[PDB]
Amino acid sequence: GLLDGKRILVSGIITDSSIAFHIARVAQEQGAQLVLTGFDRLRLIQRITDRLPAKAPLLELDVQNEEHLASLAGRVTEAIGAGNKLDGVVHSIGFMPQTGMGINPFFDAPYADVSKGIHISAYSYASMAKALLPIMNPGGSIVGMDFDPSRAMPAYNWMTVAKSALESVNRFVAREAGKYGVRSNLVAAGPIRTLAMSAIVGGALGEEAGAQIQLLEEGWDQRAPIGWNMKDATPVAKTVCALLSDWLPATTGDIIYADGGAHTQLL
Amino acid sequence: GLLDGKRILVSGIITDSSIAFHIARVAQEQGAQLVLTGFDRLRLIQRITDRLPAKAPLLELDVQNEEHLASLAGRVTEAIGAGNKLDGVVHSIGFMPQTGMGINPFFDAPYADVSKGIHISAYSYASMAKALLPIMNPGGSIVGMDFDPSRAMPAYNWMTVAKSALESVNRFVAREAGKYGVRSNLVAAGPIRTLAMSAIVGGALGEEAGAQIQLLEEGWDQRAPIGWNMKDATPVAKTVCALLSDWLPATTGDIIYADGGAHTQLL
Amino acid sequence: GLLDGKRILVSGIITDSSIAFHIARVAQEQGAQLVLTGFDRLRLIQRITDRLPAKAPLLELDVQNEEHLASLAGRVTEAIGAGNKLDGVVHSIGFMPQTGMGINPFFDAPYADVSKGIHISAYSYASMAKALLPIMNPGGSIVGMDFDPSRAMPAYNWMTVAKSALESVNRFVAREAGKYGVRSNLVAAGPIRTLAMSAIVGGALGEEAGAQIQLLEEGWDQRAPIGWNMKDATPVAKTVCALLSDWLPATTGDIIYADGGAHTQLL
Amino acid sequence: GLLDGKRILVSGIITDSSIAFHIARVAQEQGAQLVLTGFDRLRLIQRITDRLPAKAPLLELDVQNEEHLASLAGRVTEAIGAGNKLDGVVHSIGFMPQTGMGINPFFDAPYADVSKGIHISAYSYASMAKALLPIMNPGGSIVGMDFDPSRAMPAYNWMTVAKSALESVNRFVAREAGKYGVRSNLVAAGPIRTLAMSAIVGGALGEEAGAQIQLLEEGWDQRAPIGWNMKDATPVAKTVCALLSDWLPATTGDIIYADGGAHTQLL
Ligand SMILES: NC(=O)C1=CN([C@@H]2O[C@H](COP(=O)(O)OP(=O)(O)OC[C@H]3O[C@@H](n4cnc5c(N)ncnc54)[C@H](O)[C@@H]3O)[C@@H](O)[C@H]2O)C=CC1
Ligand SMILES: NC(=O)C1=CN([C@@H]2O[C@H](COP(=O)(O)OP(=O)(O)OC[C@H]3O[C@@H](n4cnc5c(N)ncnc54)[C@H](O)[C@@H]3O)[C@@H](O)[C@H]2O)C=CC1
Ligand SMILES: NC(=O)C1=CN([C@@H]2O[C@H](COP(=O)(O)OP(=O)(O)OC[C@H]3O[C@@H](n4cnc5c(N)ncnc54)[C@H](O)[C@@H]3O)[C@@H](O)[C@H]2O)C=CC1
Ligand SMILES: NC(=O)C1=CN([C@@H]2O[C@H](COP(=O)(O)OP(=O)(O)OC[C@H]3O[C@@H](n4cnc5c(N)ncnc54)[C@H](O)[C@@H]3O)[C@@H](O)[C@H]2O)C=CC1
Repeated sequence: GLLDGKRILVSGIITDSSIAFHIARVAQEQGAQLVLTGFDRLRLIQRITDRLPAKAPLLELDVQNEEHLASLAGRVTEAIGAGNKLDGVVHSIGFMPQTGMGINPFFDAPYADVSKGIHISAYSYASMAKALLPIMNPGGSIVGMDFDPSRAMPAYNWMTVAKSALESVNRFVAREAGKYGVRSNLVAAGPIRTLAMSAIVGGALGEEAGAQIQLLEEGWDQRAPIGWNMKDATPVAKTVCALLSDWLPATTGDIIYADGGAHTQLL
Repeated sequence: GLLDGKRILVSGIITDSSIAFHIARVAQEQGAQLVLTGFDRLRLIQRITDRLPAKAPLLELDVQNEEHLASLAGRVTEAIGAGNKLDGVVHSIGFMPQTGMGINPFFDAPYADVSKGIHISAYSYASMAKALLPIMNPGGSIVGMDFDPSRAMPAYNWMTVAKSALESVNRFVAREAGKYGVRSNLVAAGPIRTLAMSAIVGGALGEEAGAQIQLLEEGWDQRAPIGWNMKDATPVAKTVCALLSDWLPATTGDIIYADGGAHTQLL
Repeated sequence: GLLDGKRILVSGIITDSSIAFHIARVAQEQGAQLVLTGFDRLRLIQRITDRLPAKAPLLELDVQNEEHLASLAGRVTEAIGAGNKLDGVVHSIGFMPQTGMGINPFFDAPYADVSKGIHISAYSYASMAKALLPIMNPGGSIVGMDFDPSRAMPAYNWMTVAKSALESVNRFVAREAGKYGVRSNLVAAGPIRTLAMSAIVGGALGEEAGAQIQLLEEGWDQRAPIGWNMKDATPVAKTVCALLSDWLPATTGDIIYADGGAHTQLL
Repeated sequence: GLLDGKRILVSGIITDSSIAFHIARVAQEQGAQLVLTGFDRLRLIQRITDRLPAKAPLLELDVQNEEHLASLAGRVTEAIGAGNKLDGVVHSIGFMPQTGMGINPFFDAPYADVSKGIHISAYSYASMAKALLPIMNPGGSIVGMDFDPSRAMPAYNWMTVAKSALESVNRFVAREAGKYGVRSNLVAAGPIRTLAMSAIVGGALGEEAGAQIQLLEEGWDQRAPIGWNMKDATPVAKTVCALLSDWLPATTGDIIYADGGAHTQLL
């Protein structure tokens, strides 16, 4: 298995359509031993993760909670056993208040909302690395989830800004992680029909936002030389596993695009 | 003159070595009528700006102050006269708390500090555009100051992250500004020996941070095919004026590099 | 005038819808004294350039002709007067054989064709700089015309490759030009309905190629936050003049996007 | 094994310090069945490849030889057996005449030399894909070797231009390869001390070129958050294997940086 014997923390499972659910599933299929972290609805997440091919301890982690972070590494050490360290960390956490997205005018997002979004979506990549690098093995890998923010787009608004911040954070995290013999990288995924995405497409953030995202999705598959299946998170999970593996050992502070190649094509 | 008859708001003068001081001076040399905005030390800024080739009304603008922003356009209209609108807006505002920079470990910057930095340095580009676009003429130009954050670097830490955010914000601001027939662009300047920069070089944020920035500056001039004079903000002021002019009329959501060409060269 | 007193060589006029025709016209409107170079059909080009606001000596330059290049600087010196040097050079030259474009399969372009295309479209940027830098003044500016090749696109095929090469060449030209106190930059223009473009849209390189380019043009204006008018080369001519001016004095080895901001927007 | 059962053509072995030698070795260690191609010195290459963990048919391929390419797929089919197709293709071919590199002035490289360099180094990526895609399986992977040309650098001169062309070609190859369910990607490696590199460092292309490359190598390891060992091609071979695998299944027309993360860091 690709991740045989590796111990890997996977954050960001909330439903069985979470990208992190698929990351966790593929990692397990590939021999990894997981510790999961979950935000807020731990009973729900436990029930969801019961469906993973293997049992995995689930730890509460609200990335905005200083104490959760301060206790994180001890709790993980408790879960994987004293003397054992993590080989991988998957950050699959993102949030932006509604005012920072969709048809709420870009200018109308109050900074408190944007800040909370950037906190959860960007800064927490650094928070997590800070918490976990002390308990990571040399040759370890931190992976976060990105959505290519190099160009502006409708609807994603301040979440795109948050991702721009995240990409910058990742480069700094790589500098820190390198001290530990650890890589830090993002996977920039194509659009995936998670519950939230489906809700946006269905107009939850305004009809025009829904229409634009639908157009975005369609254009993505069109541009993607190998196509893009927004209903299938597996290619993205595999890519995350690729980075968690020993097979990209010279790649760090970097972004791997698991988007069907859409970003390399204009039309 | 390049900016003859144009009315332009210039934020960010704090000392006579502020990049915005030079932007204001060059703009005036080029025929622009200025409104200045200043943060906090208005008496100081007035005295500094007395040295500009022309008188310019100075308005208080704390970009974190909602009321300042809410009143901004009325105050500007008051200053330039009812029925007159702005042709240009220069955002030359940046701040990051000390914990977000220098030898304070990257991981040790508390999010409240980072957030304040991103507020002033990134989000305020959107705040300013929100406040001023209603009083900007078609063919207008918003320009913000950038420091190329595409690669991580020592010492600049969360300010680089803030600039990554700013670049993303600028692309969204362009979408909004385009509705007004207004361009929005950043000038990514090479390093300029402002007071703060000199202080960092002198070790104000730690000796190693100072040493790294010094190396950064030296490498910049070396890489720059036309050299880079960190003691001369004029080439950057001119570039900002170029964007404020009618001479880059098809450029928006974009970044103009006024850095000696350093970013185009590896070594 | 923006280019008052500057002496500027403008290559690439072939018809009155040549981007270089508009560059030459705007430069003249802005006070520049021009020397034109023309390829092959000098009688035609003379007649076309008779329409420029001012007379300009026209010199033959086949960029693939070593002797033309070897004699170029002497001929220019002859035209502008001994003791006078150029302040600006505009490279607005591009060609790719039909096999390298349109619906001719990408794989089917014979290398001899591609090579000729890269010769005229990329290498000649270096050839021209080699020929002219000895007769350029400090503070001079070389500008070439680019079409953003960072992402692949239908129909443009090997011309996109040629532009990728050109952008790389420009960065090297900047290193050389910097020795002379000369900047070297590209303007990446949006699509302009030159005769050739109109012919491609009309199906000259295959119906599907025509259909794709039409879609490309439509998407460009849609994405452009300030719109894009493919029938108007003036915004691009102005941008070239901006780079020929003293107003981007710290920009070199670089690309200025005169494309309505289209490249900064995904959708 | 990562590449278990996959049939993969590996071009570009010339010595046991060829990056392709290490790609071939790692691929074999990972279960791949190889067909090798070799240029010119087939007796030498056979003797070199005798050292690979497994036997592999060696086929002559001069990428500038139309007949070699025209016969290539039949010869490969002969070697792997009728009814069997390739799963992977590794392009590890590069050449630039001396005049296009080192201290030979950039402007002094005759186009015939540059063209030959671009032919072998860029166009041949398309030639190889053209030859081999008809005999590649869905889910296949074409990988070429890149050296990040996004910024100009000393000494590499027209080879950097060739790599810029190659990166553009790769994006087009992805469009074609996608029709076959095949990915096309580049690995941008850090500098590797191949024989040629060592010769350049030793001054084979001029002392200043040697000095600059040495500085380049040193800076690379310094910038690389996880360091860079130019004497070790394994991390790059592994990265190529990662792309040949099923583990980056949504990545195409893309560049994977196996450079220690050096390109993500300024200083
Ligand atoms: N769905 C899509 O189209 C794409 C999503 N992404 C990114 O993938 C990552 C995963 O999101 P998805 O799986 O799409 O959605 P999701 O909603 O399944 O996952 C987001 C996760 O973030 C967690 N989260 C929110 N606030 C948190 C906090 N304070 N502390 C800890 N965790 C918190 C949520 O509990 C949830 O598990 C995010 O970074 C997202 O931006 C990237 C590209 C595309
Ligand atoms: N000095 C350098 O090397 C470079 C600086 N820059 C950027 O140029 C811009 C101008 O900075 P400099 O002239 O270098 O330094 P500066 O310190 O002269 O200017 C920064 C300005 O930001 C203003 N500011 C801070 N907080 C504010 C708030 N809450 N509201 C309104 N204004 C506030 C300050 O009053 C000051 O006028 C900044 O965006 C900076 O990041 C960009 C590239 C290089
Ligand atoms: N039309 C468009 O949509 C865009 C064009 N460009 C570029 O702008 C530049 C100008 O082209 P356009 O004005 O569009 O077309 P054009 O056909 O008016 O100009 C191309 C010029 O290249 C010259 N040329 C061709 N072979 C030559 C040789 N061996 N020696 C000297 N000159 C030679 C032609 O004589 C012609 O004057 C080209 O680099 C083109 O790629 C860039 C972006 C968009
Ligand atoms: N050594 C380095 O620092 C780096 C090299 N690369 C690239 O890696 C690839 C492999 O080169 P290296 O292993 O470094 O050197 P190498 O000299 O071992 O390999 C180059 C190969 O190109 C082949 N070649 C040359 N002309 C050919 C033709 N007409 N037909 C077929 N093959 C031909 C040579 O026979 C040789 O096998 C090249 O694309 C090179 O640019 C990329 C990054 C760094």
